[PDB]
Amino acid sequence: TKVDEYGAKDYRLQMPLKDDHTSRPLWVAPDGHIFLEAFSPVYKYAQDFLVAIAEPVCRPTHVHEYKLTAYSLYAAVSVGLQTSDITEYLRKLSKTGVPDGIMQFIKLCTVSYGKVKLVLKHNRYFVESCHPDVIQHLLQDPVIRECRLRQTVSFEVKQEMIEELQKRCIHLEYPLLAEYDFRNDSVNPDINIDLKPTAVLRPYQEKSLRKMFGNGRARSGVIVLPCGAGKSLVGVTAACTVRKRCLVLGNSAVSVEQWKAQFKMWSTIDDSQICRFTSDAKDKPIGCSVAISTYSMLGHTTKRSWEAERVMEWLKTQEWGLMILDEVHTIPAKMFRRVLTIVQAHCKLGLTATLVREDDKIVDLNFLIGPKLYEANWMELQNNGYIAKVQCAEVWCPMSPEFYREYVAIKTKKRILLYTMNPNKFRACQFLIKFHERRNDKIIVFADNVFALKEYAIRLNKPYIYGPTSQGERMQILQNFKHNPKINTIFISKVGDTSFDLPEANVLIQISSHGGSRRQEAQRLGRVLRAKKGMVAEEYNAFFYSLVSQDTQEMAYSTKRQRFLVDQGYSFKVITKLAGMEEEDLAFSTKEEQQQLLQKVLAAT
Amino acid sequence: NVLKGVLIECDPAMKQFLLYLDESNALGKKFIIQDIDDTHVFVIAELVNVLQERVGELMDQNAFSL
Amino acid sequence: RTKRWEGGYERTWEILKE
Amino acid sequence: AKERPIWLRESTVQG
Amino acid sequence: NLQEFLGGLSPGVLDRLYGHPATCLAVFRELPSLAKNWVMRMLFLEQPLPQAAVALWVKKEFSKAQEESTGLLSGLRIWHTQLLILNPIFRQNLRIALLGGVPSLDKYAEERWEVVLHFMVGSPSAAVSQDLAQLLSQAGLMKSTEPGEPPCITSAGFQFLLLDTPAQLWYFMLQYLQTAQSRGMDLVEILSFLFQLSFSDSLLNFLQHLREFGLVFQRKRKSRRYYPTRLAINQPGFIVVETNYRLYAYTESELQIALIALFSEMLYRFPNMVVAQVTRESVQQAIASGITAQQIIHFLRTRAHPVMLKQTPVLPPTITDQIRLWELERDRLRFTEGVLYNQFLSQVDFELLLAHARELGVLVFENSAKRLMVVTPAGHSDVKRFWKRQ
DNA sequence: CAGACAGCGATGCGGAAGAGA
DNA sequence: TCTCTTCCGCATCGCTGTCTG
Repeated sequence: TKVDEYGAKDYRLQMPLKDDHTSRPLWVAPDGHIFLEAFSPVYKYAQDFLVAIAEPVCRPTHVHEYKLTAYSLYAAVSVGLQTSDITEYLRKLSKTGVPDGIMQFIKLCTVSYGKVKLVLKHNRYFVESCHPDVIQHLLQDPVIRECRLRQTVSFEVKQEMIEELQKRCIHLEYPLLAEYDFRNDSVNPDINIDLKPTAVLRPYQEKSLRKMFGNGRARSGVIVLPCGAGKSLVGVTAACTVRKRCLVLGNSAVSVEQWKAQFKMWSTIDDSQICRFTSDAKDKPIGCSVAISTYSMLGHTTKRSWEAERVMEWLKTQEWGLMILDEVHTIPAKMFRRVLTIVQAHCKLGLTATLVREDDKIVDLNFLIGPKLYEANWMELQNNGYIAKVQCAEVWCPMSPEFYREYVAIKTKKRILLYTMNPNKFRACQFLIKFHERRNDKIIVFADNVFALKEYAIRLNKPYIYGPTSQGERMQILQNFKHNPKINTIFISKVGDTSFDLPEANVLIQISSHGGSRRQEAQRLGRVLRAKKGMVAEEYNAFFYSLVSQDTQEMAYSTKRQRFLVDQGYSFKVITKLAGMEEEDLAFSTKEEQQQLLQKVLAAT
Repeated sequence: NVLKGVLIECDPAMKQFLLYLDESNALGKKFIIQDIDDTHVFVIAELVNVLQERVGELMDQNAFSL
Repeated sequence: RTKRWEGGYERTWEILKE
Repeated sequence: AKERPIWLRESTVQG
Repeated sequence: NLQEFLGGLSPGVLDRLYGHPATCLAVFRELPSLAKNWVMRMLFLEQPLPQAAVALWVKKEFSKAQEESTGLLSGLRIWHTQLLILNPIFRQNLRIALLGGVPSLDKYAEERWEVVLHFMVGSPSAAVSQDLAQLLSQAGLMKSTEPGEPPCITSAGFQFLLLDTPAQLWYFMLQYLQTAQSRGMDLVEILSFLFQLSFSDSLLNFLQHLREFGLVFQRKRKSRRYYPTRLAINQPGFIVVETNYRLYAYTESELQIALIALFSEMLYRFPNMVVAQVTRESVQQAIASGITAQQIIHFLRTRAHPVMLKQTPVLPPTITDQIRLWELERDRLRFTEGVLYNQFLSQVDFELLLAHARELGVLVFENSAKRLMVVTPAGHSDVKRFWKRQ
C-alpha cells in the first residue's frame, strides 16, 4: 500500500525482520507473493510446504516465486492442513514475519471452508451443511430460490444452475466441497479395474496423485503436468484408484484413440469393458462402464442422432465416479463448459500440460473443476532426467529491405503473410534444417500460415502436413519420418499442436507463429520434451528454435509468446547471426528470387 | 552542388522505413535529400530530432511492454 | 487393499523442528 | 561427438 | 593509471616532484618488472655507462620487456645518456630512501564516500557542502546552470556512478589534481602527499578536501596529526540475477538500491532484500542518460551474490545478451554531421578532391559508384577553400 | 478505449455417394 | 442387398482483426 520514491512498495514499517534471518530462507509479501531460496539447505522442505499452500508463478533456478490465493488455501485444507498447521510453520519459515493482512487472509480462507458441502445422490444435488446458520444467511439473494428446483440440513438444487451457483458461492465466502467418498459409496458398485505392476509411477506422479488423494475421499481438481511427463499415466492411475465408473473426455479423434491405448496398456481392465463414444466408431457405449468420449459430441448443440441420443440419455441418467478431462485449458469455452453440467460426476479430475490462455477464463477453472492440485516443476524434471533438456533459442532473422517497405507501407494485415515469408528466415530455416539434417537430428517444422507452409515445403520439397490432408497420407508421412532414414523432417501445420502422438524429435523449428498464444508455444514445445533412452540433462540434446523477424510485429508476439516458458525457467537465447550461413549456399541468394516471392505474396490477396 | 544537412547510417530495414516516411510525407516533407547508399541517406539537420522520435515510436510497436 | 495415496499427505516439512 | 552448435554454445551478439 | 599521470609532465616539474621523503620511493614501486633491478644496479655509480651494455644485458628472449622498461623510464627521465647515469638528485634522494638520511577508519571512509554518492544522485537527504558541490560540478560530472536549484547529473555522472569504488575514487582524485592547477593550487606539493600516504595553506585546504572525501580523519578536532583510511593508501557481492530479468539484491544501504533503480524497475523492498526487474523501459532509460551496457554488466558482475558464482559464466548468458542487444537498438541510426556533394561533371576532379580530403581527413564517407561523398562542416570550409582556389 | 461481428486456421459432428462380400 | 468407407455441409474454438460508438 505504501510506495517508495521508486515503483516498489515500501514495507519498512509494515513487518519486522527475524534476527536469525539467514537461517530462514522464506519471504512473505503482504500481497501474498512469496520468494523462496533454491540454494538454502532446507529448500526441499520449504518447496513441499509452499507448493501445498501456494501455486507457482515463476520458478527460476535461484529464487522461486509463489503467490497464494483463496483457491490455493482451500486445497491445503482439503489435504488436512489447518490454519494453525500452515500459519505456524509459515511464521517459523518466514525470515521477516507474517504481515497481519496475510494472517487474517489465511484465517478467513481456512475457516470459510467445509461449511457448505455439495453432494449428488440419486441424480440429485443436495447442498449439505452441518451448520444450519450458513444456509439461513445464504438465502438472502433471490438467485438461490429461483436456482433451487421448484442438523446436516441439505436441499436439492437444479442441475443446470450448478455452475452459476458454484461461482456465486466462491465470492460469497463459502466454497463448496466436491470430495468424493469413493471408499464409502454403495449406490454405485465399484468397477473391476486394477493397476498392473508393469506401470511405473514416477516420484512427481505419486506426489501429484498424493495431493489429489489428501484423504480417503478423492478431491476434484486440476493437475498440470508436461505432456512428455506421462500425464496420461497419472489419469489412468486416478481412475484405477477410484475403482468407480470413469468418463474420460478427449478433445479430438487422436485424443480418444490414445486414451484407450493408455487404459489397456496400464490397466488390467478388459478390452470389452472400454468403449469409444465416438461418431466415427463406437463399441456399444451403454454396454460397458469405462468410456472415452469428446467434448464436441457430449456438448453437441444441434440435432442429435438417434443412436447418439440414446447414449447421451444413458450418460445423463447414470452417475460417474470420476470425470477425467484432459486438456482442461479448453473447458471454459462456451460449448465445452456446458458438458460439465450435462454429465454428473462426483469428482472431475483435470489433466493438461499448458494451463494458460489470454482471456481471463482460466480462473473459472478453479470453480468449474477445482483448485489446481499439482503443477510439476519443469526445471526439476529436467535435472531428474524425466524430461529432455531443451536449449531454447530465438533466432533473429533480419527482414529483407524490399519486404519491409511494403510491410511498413501497408497499414492492412497482409503483414502476417509477409513477415512470416521473408528470404532471410527462409535461408535461416533452410540453413538451420541443413545443419541439423547432417547431424542426424529429427526436425519438426511448424507454421500457422498454410500458404507459407506450402511454399516453404515445395521449395524444400518436404512432406508438409495440414488440416485437409488425408488421414491415410497423414499416417504414411509420419511412418516414413519415424522409420525412413532418408527423411528426417516433417512440416506440420497448426494441427500438430492440437493433439498427436509423434515420435521424439531432437529439434523443433517454428518459422511462423499463430500469435501471442502461450498455449500454442507450450503445446508445440512439449513435442521435443520426450526423454530419450539414454540421454543426459546437460547434453542439451533437444533444441527449440522460434524464428522471428526483426523490427516487425512478430517480435511483439514472440516476447509475449514466451512468458509462460520463462516462468518455468527456460532461458530463451537470442541469435543475431548464424555462423556458416554465408559460406553455405541457400535459396534466395539473389535479388530476383526475392522479387518473385514478393510478387506472389502480393498476388496472394 | 553543396547541400547542408546530416547523414544517417542504419541497417537496410530501417533505410526502407525512412524511404517510406519521405515518400508518404509522414513528417510533411521529403527530408531525404539523397540516398548515399543502401545503408546511408541524407536528411536535414533540423528534422533529425523529430525523425529519431518517430523511430523510437516504431520500436515500441515491435517490442512487448514487459 | 488401499493405496499409499489414500493414507494421507506426506507432510515432508514436519520432520524439521526448531 | 554430438557437440552443440556454435551459435548456441556462445552468444552470437556483437559484444 | 598513475603512470599515465606522471608520464605527462615536464622535466622541470619532475625533478622538483622527486621530493626526498617518498616520491623517489613511490615512483619506484611503479616500475613494473625490470626497471626496479636496473635502478638499484646503477644506484652507487658516479660514472655513466654506454647504452650498448644495457641493451645486451637482457637475453634475446623477452627482449621486448627491456625496450618498454627503458622507454618508460626515459620519459620519467630517471637517467640521462650524457654521451646512462641516473639523475644525481634522484640518486641522492633514492639513496636517502635506502639506508640514508583502524576498523572504524574504514567504516568512516565507507560511510563518508557513501554519502557523497547519495548527494551525487538525486537523494533528498545528503551531506551539504558548497565547496564539494562546486568541485564536482567543475569535475565534469555535474552541471547546475542555476544556483538556486540543486544541480542535476550529466551523462558522464551516471557512467562514473556505476564504476567500482577503487576506479571511481581514483578517477575522482585524478580530476582533482587537474583542477588543482586551474584553481591555482600547486600540483607538486599536493601530489607528494598522496605518495607519502602509501607508506601550508594549500595543504590544509587540500587535506580538508581529502578529509571530506573520507580518505583521512583527524579525529582530534582538525589536529596536525592524521590517520589515513584504507582508501587513502590507494568485498562479497549481493545481487542475485535470474533468467527472467529479475534481480534479488540483499541491500540495506539506500545507495545500492538507488544504483540498481537506475537501470531496472523496482518491485518489492524487504528489510534485507529488494526485488527489481530489468525491462526494456529501464535499460533504455539508463542508456539514454549516457550509460552503456558494459558498465551494467560489470556492475552486476562485480556485485554478484556468491550463490551464482558457482555457475560459469557468473551472469547467465541471456541476461547479458539481452542487455547488449537493447543498447544496440538505440544506436541503430548513427547520426554524423556532414555535407553532401552533387553534380560532378568529371570523376577525375571528384577523385582528386577525394584524395585531398583523405590527406586532410575531412572525408567521412565516399561513394565511387554514385560519385559523391560527405564532409564534416569543419572540413567544409577547407574543401570550399580548395574549390575556390581551383 | 470499447462491444459486436467477422477472418484464417484448426477441431468435432451429422446427412449423402463409390468398391466389395 | 448391405456394408463399410468415404465425402459434403453445419457447427464450434483460438486468436486476432475490423468497424463504427
